[PDB]
Amino acid sequence: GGGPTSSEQIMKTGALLLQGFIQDRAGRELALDPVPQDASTKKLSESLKRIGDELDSNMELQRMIAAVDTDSPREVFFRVAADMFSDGNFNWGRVVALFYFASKLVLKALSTKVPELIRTIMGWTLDFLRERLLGWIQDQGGWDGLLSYFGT
Amino acid sequence: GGGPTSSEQIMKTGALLLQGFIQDRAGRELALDPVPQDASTKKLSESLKRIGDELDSNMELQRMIAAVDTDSPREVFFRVAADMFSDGNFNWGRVVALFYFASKLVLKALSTKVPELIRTIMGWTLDFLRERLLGWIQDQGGWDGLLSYFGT
Amino acid sequence: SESQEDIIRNIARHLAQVGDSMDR
Amino acid sequence: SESQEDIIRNIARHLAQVGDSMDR
Repeated sequence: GGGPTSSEQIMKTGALLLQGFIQDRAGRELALDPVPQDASTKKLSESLKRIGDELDSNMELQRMIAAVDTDSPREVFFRVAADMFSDGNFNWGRVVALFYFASKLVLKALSTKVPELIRTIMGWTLDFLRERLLGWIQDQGGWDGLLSYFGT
Repeated sequence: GGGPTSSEQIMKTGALLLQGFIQDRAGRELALDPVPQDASTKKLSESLKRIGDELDSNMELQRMIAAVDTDSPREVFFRVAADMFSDGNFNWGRVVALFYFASKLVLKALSTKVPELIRTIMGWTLDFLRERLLGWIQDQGGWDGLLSYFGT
Repeated sequence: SESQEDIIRNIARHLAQVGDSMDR
Repeated sequence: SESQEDIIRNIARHLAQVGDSMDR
């Protein structure tokens, strides 16, 4: 047992809202199993989503966020988190802003991962092509033969 | 020097088409620097794109592709590649299909990476929240306080 | 596993078939 | 580096400011 004021309920609900929120923004195929939740928690998810949408239309923020280097993203996360709350104040807007920042690190890490995956997979593909297909492709007179094949 | 039939031109153009093609499909924020190319190579890119689009509307294929497990994606790539060309035949359509398969492994790897990133970043965020913000959140009577804050 | 081997052969045959058909 | 430290403080102050303003 334990009401909304218990540390357990706070961590539990906190996990749900944050995951709901990050998954939501990271969807904008291969999608994610949405986070099942109650009526009040949906109402909260809904509102977080709106605040996040409004943050996305803040061009200053998006500029600086894209500007920052996420080679060591954990360092960045903790440095920003600490700086945000260092003046000893707390309010709901900063908590929301923190959640927003977390979702942006996800996207940012994802962005650096994409060209890595591509290069790796291209490596396999071009290795296969060179050792198995090159002979046949030369027989066509190179990729100019694919032009003919498409009609162009 | 070396015309379209040279192994050098075949590997070089091959790299360009494949990268162009994979990047194209992986875009459907944080986008990718497009691959600069000549008129003939653009014509080729254009056509590959169309064939890929037509492959995406092949529900059989998409079903099986999503069905396959990419724990060891290199193994999968080479097993499929070998099987596709094992009857000793070659044509342009299989080469296109191979490229298509490569782009799908990219998306598939990306999909498994997303929930990993999210969990990691949520770990940092919930660690910060529990040690730095929990006290204040309890003072609000838990997340029910965020409801009040949003007006609900 | 043994069924994954089946799904893989499947994907291959299908890709090969789609590629043979991209002609006409 | 030294400029990245600046971008990070910046992001923080901005996030804190946006959060202070989400009230009214």
